[PDB]
Amino acid sequence: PIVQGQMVHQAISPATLNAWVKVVAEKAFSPEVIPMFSALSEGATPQDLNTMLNTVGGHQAAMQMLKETINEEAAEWDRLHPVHAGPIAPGQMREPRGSDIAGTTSTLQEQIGWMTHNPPIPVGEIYKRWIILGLNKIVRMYSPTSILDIRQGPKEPFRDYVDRFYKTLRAEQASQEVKNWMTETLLVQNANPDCKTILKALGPGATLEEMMTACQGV
Amino acid sequence: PIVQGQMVHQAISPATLNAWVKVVAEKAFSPEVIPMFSALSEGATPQDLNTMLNTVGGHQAAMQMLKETINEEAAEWDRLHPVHAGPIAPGQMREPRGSDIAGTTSTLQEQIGWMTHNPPIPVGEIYKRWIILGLNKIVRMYSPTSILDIRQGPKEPFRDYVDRFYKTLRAEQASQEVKNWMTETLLVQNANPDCKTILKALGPGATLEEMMTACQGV
Amino acid sequence: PIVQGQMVHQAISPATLNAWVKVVAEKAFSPEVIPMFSALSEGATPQDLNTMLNTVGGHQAAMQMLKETINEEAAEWDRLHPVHAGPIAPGQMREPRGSDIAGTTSTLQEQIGWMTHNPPIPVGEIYKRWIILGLNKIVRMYSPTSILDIRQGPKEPFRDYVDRFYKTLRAEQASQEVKNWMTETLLVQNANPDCKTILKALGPGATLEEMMTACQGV
Amino acid sequence: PIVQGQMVHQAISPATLNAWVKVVAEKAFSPEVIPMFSALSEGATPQDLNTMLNTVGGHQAAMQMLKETINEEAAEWDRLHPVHAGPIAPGQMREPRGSDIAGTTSTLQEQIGWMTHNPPIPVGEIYKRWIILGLNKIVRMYSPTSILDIRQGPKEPFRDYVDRFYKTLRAEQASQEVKNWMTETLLVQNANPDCKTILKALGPGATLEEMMTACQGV
Amino acid sequence: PIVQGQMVHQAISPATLNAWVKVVAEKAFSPEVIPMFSALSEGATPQDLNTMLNTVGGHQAAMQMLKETINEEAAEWDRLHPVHAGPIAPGQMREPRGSDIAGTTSTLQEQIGWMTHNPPIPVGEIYKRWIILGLNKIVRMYSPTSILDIRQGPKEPFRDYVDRFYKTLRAEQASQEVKNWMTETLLVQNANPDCKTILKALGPGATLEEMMTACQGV
Amino acid sequence: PIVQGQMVHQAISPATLNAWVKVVAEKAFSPEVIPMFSALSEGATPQDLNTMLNTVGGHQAAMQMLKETINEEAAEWDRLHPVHAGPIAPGQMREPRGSDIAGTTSTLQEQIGWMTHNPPIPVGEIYKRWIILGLNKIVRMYSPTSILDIRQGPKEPFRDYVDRFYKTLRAEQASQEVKNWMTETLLVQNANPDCKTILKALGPGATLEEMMTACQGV
Ligand SMILES: [Cl-]
Ligand SMILES: [Cl-]
Ligand SMILES: [Cl-]
Ligand SMILES: [Cl-]
Ligand SMILES: [Cl-]
Ligand SMILES: [Cl-]
Ligand SMILES: [Cl-]
Ligand SMILES: [Cl-]
Ligand SMILES: [Cl-]
Ligand SMILES: [Cl-]
Ligand SMILES: [Cl-]
Ligand SMILES: [Cl-]
Ligand SMILES: [Cl-]
Ligand SMILES: [Cl-]
Ligand SMILES: [Cl-]
Ligand SMILES: [Cl-]
Ligand SMILES: [Cl-]
Ligand SMILES: [Cl-]
Ligand SMILES: [Cl-]
Ligand SMILES: [Cl-]
Ligand SMILES: [Cl-]
Ligand SMILES: [Cl-]
Ligand SMILES: [Cl-]
Ligand SMILES: [Cl-]
Ligand SMILES: [Cl-]
Ligand SMILES: [Cl-]
Ligand SMILES: [Cl-]
Ligand SMILES: [Cl-]
Ligand SMILES: [Cl-]
Ligand SMILES: [Cl-]
Ligand SMILES: [Cl-]
Ligand SMILES: [Cl-]
Ligand SMILES: [Cl-]
Ligand SMILES: [Cl-]
Ligand SMILES: [Cl-]
Ligand SMILES: [Cl-]
Ligand SMILES: [Cl-]
Ligand SMILES: [Cl-]
Ligand SMILES: [Cl-]
Ligand SMILES: [Cl-]
Ligand SMILES: [Cl-]
Ligand SMILES: [Cl-]
Repeated sequence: PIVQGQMVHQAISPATLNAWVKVVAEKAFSPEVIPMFSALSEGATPQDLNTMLNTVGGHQAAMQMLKETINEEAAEWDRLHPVHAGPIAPGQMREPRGSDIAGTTSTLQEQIGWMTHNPPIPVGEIYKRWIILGLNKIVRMYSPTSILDIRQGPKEPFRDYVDRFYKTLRAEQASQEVKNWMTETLLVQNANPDCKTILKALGPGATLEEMMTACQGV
Repeated sequence: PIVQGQMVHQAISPATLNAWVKVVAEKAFSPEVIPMFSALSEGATPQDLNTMLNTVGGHQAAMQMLKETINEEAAEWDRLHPVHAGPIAPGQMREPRGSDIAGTTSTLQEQIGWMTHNPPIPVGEIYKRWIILGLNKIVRMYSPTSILDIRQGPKEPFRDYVDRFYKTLRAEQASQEVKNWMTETLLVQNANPDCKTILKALGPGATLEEMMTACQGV
Repeated sequence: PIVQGQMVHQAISPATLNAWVKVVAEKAFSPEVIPMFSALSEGATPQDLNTMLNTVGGHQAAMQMLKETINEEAAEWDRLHPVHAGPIAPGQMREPRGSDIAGTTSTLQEQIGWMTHNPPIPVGEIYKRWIILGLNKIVRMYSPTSILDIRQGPKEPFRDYVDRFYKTLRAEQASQEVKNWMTETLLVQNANPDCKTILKALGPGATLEEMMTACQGV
Repeated sequence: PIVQGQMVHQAISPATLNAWVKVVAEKAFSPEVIPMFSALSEGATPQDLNTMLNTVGGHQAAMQMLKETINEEAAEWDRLHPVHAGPIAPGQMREPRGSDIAGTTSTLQEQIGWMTHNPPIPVGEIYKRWIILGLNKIVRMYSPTSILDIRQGPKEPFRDYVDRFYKTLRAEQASQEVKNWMTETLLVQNANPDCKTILKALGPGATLEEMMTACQGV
Repeated sequence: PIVQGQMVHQAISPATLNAWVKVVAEKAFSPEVIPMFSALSEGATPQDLNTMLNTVGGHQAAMQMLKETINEEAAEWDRLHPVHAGPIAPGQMREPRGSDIAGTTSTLQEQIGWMTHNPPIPVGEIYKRWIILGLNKIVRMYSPTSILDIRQGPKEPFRDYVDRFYKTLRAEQASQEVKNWMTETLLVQNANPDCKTILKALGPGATLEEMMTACQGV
Repeated sequence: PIVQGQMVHQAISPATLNAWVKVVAEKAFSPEVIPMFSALSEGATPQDLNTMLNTVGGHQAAMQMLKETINEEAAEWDRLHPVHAGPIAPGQMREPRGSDIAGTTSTLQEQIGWMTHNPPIPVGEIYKRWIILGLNKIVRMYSPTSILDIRQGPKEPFRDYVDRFYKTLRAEQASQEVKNWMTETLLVQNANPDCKTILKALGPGATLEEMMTACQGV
């Protein structure tokens, strides 16, 4: 990663590596893996990001899908940033291609140069953007449950049902307004009859705290 | 977090991440989780705080309630800080909205800029304030016991009873004067008959050390 | 904690937090917990000290007694340092109250300002003084044994007896001269008959090394 | 490793050493070992690289093959960089031989001098290049499976088959275009009859996400 | 500990504390504990040394003997450094007493001042000297074996016998010349008959490598 | 260890100590222990080296042989560097003796002074040289196998045989040309009949990769 105020390079730490390998080995592609990844790659160069992706053993289907997604994003970047012919001037550096952002056709020195330029070309945050896009696709694809099948059991405490519901919902990754609708309709629509009666008596604009309060002892 | 005297940014450490994930996995929403959180987020940007909140897998009902609370606090902040139209002057930066404090509509650079300004706009401590507010609500809601039901057993050592009583009391989170009353009335009112007689003989203005001393061998 | 020679602030480390939580969970209130605490809070602000105290889950009776002790010390400090009315001058800062030293009515910036002033107002070491006072009271109260009941067994090696004796003695926390008397009288007075005869033959001014040497093979 | 902007030397850390020893002891020569190695040797001198290679106990056949490969690369470097006779001028340093890059005939000071020169002679990245070349040969040789023998089972979920296929493929280390052909032909050619029919119905230019989607419930 | 070239103070680290507590809990008073202690207290102030000594729970007999030894050394220091009456001059600091070196009557600031003075008064290394003296006494006293009782078994490999012999010898802590004599006489004098014959045939001035070589297959 | 470009002293770290103690406790005197030692003592003073050697509990026969070797090297150094009488000039420091390099008759300040002088007297790397010499002698002496007794089993895969062969060879520590001969003759001479026939058919100048390839399926 790159960390008076001058930005300087730093090798990826063994604690970062062990934490990334560990969370991938433990939690596969549960949603919380994506912020953890984002947490462990703060300020990372494309080289660091490729380092974390390549240290993943197994799950090579998902890693291959991630490669496909990264290639699509690189191709779109190339389409929106046509390269200019000519000798790079002294005091300047070439503008990056899609593969330069992905770290496969650029050196570490070129990445450092882009990231510390005035103004900065943040190839690290762009690449991380693409990676997180692909990770979202994988987390969505590998989710075992659908939000339409989360129904509260006849004896299931309301808290556990809400836990399952919002876990699945987080895996869905639909737009914010769509999730507003799902919370607005399915959560009460799929509760068990007693709690469902109580929640109907609560009212349309009910917060989650009020709903969980109403069905506590129930 | 942000840490000559000039304040500088720093990526959240793997030891911080592992400690937060670990304490959430172990202790759920026991009261001591809240200072631990506050301990691990010292000087955190809103990005760091969102990082710790998002790495929590499971307990998605509580995380959703936390989202609701944060939204209420953001709306109140917007109501008390009406935004001003106009171009941001060179040498200044825009004043944050509620969602800018919550880190969802502001960059890391804008957060750093607010936090290191003269005078400082401490969006990190404000956001942490809101988060801790929501965490207090969750700890209160998930507490299994009520302070009115803590009664000393006929053979229960006074120390264990006081432990249960003040644990539950800490979970209650009532105002200071209300807790003064609960200590003033319930603790002796709910002791077992022998210890209760001794404590009555102690006197109204008895400290906890005196009370535990009086019922030691008893 | 606060650490060219200029003193600068630092967030409490996850290794410090985990070590404190761990030693409290393991050893409860054995005497060695108090230096360990003092070890982990070197240069701590009142905020850091409150952080370590608040992360303790359970033992809420002892934590409540600690709160009482801290309140007494704060009240005495207020009685010996009467506050002065008037506007704080530019280039100065208000003198702290008892609750400001305890960190409950002062900001982190005010604590830093007092601790780095010329001359320094060491609110951190004062607060730690009060805390260690209360911890000593708790360690004394929770000790299971009394120094008058430590008697060497008929077959008990002298080393084990001395270990028990000085462990209990350390828990007693009596004044230095009182402990001089206890070592002077009880240790030989409570030895088993054979070792007791040998130690009587040693002489009044016998060191511990000589005494343990004399009853080795015995 | 070597890490204002001035590059400075640093001893290899115990966390790096323990991580390298650990991953070699655990994963032998699975492909992911090579990026991990590259991760733990960022900015390493030839001395650091030899340190990591020499700490490997066992697998001495592979370590010997690695020695052979490094010797070949050193001999080629010597053939392409003929040495020049004459006294090294004040303000200059000798140009390295193959064995100087491999760290066996050069001091740590000479390596530091080459790596921090203007312009730099990056003996560390050259040596790491050779080492990774040999590691690739070993990973290829020790792979238990061939890509032509990966066939989907009659009841095997398509995800598991793709996992095995791309794992083996990663071990193959063939050129990019050859792997394009293998993905293009073998993956569907070796699927089970039902999934194979579906994938044939998908079309020639099918991405992995589409293929795995089509054979999900199947 | 105290660590441009200016010496600066530093709080004792949790890794140091945990390592010291761990080695004391594991190895009691085996000889290797003393260098480990010396290793973990490099550059320590008397406050740090007292911190490590006080964190030891149990073994209070040995800790009490250590207190006695430290008191003797402090009294001797006071006898050889008579204090001078008079006001301490501006730009100077008082000369330390024995108890000031032991850290019980001196502040951390006074210790820092002595240790960083020109010329330095190294109270930390003096105190560590006294402590290591007492630790040597304890290791000597608690050793279970005597060097005169180490005899090679009739079937015991010579290597194991030499291991026991030099372990016990290290616990003896006799002067260098005395240990020269013990190696010179006892080692062969106490070997088993066959090895003893071989070693007699070796010659008087035999090194340990030659002796262990001669009785290898034997 | 000693680490703008100015070299500065540093206390040996608890992670270094724990790693050294751990690897000695685990692997005894396998060859890989020697580079690990060299890894953990990078830039070490003689004090640090003596610290690591002294923390080894047990194996006191080997530690005693190491002492003998270090004494021989010190005596040779004294024979080749005769000391000069006279007062050390202001701005200079005395030239070290053999025992000064071994750290037993020199202070830490004198070692630091030699190591940071212009030009440098590298007592740390000299002492480490002697230590590694003695460690090589011990690893050679304690090796359980001889290279002439490594014979491939009738059903033993060629890879395992080569592993045993080069492990033993590494323990032999013969000169480079001698090991060239051992690889040249014994490896094929001691293979099992079938593999031996294949390797004979390969040719005299066969690399290890070719040999292991030829006897793979065999
Ligand atoms: Cl994995
Ligand atoms: Cl999965
Ligand atoms: Cl890779
Ligand atoms: Cl851009
Ligand atoms: Cl952009
Ligand atoms: Cl579910
Ligand atoms: Cl419920
Ligand atoms: Cl969780
Ligand atoms: Cl819970
Ligand atoms: Cl998230
Ligand atoms: Cl404000
Ligand atoms: Cl505010
Ligand atoms: Cl309870
Ligand atoms: Cl009790
Ligand atoms: Cl606890
Ligand atoms: Cl307790
Ligand atoms: Cl709290
Ligand atoms: Cl004061
Ligand atoms: Cl004061
Ligand atoms: Cl007892
Ligand atoms: Cl005894
Ligand atoms: Cl291994
Ligand atoms: Cl293998
Ligand atoms: Cl080696
Ligand atoms: Cl070059
Ligand atoms: Cl090159
Ligand atoms: Cl397979
Ligand atoms: Cl599937
Ligand atoms: Cl202990
Ligand atoms: Cl013991
Ligand atoms: Cl103490
Ligand atoms: Cl002195
Ligand atoms: Cl002195
Ligand atoms: Cl023995
Ligand atoms: Cl033997
Ligand atoms: Cl050992
Ligand atoms: Cl061994
Ligand atoms: Cl020693
Ligand atoms: Cl020299
Ligand atoms: Cl030399
Ligand atoms: Cl073997
Ligand atoms: Cl094979």
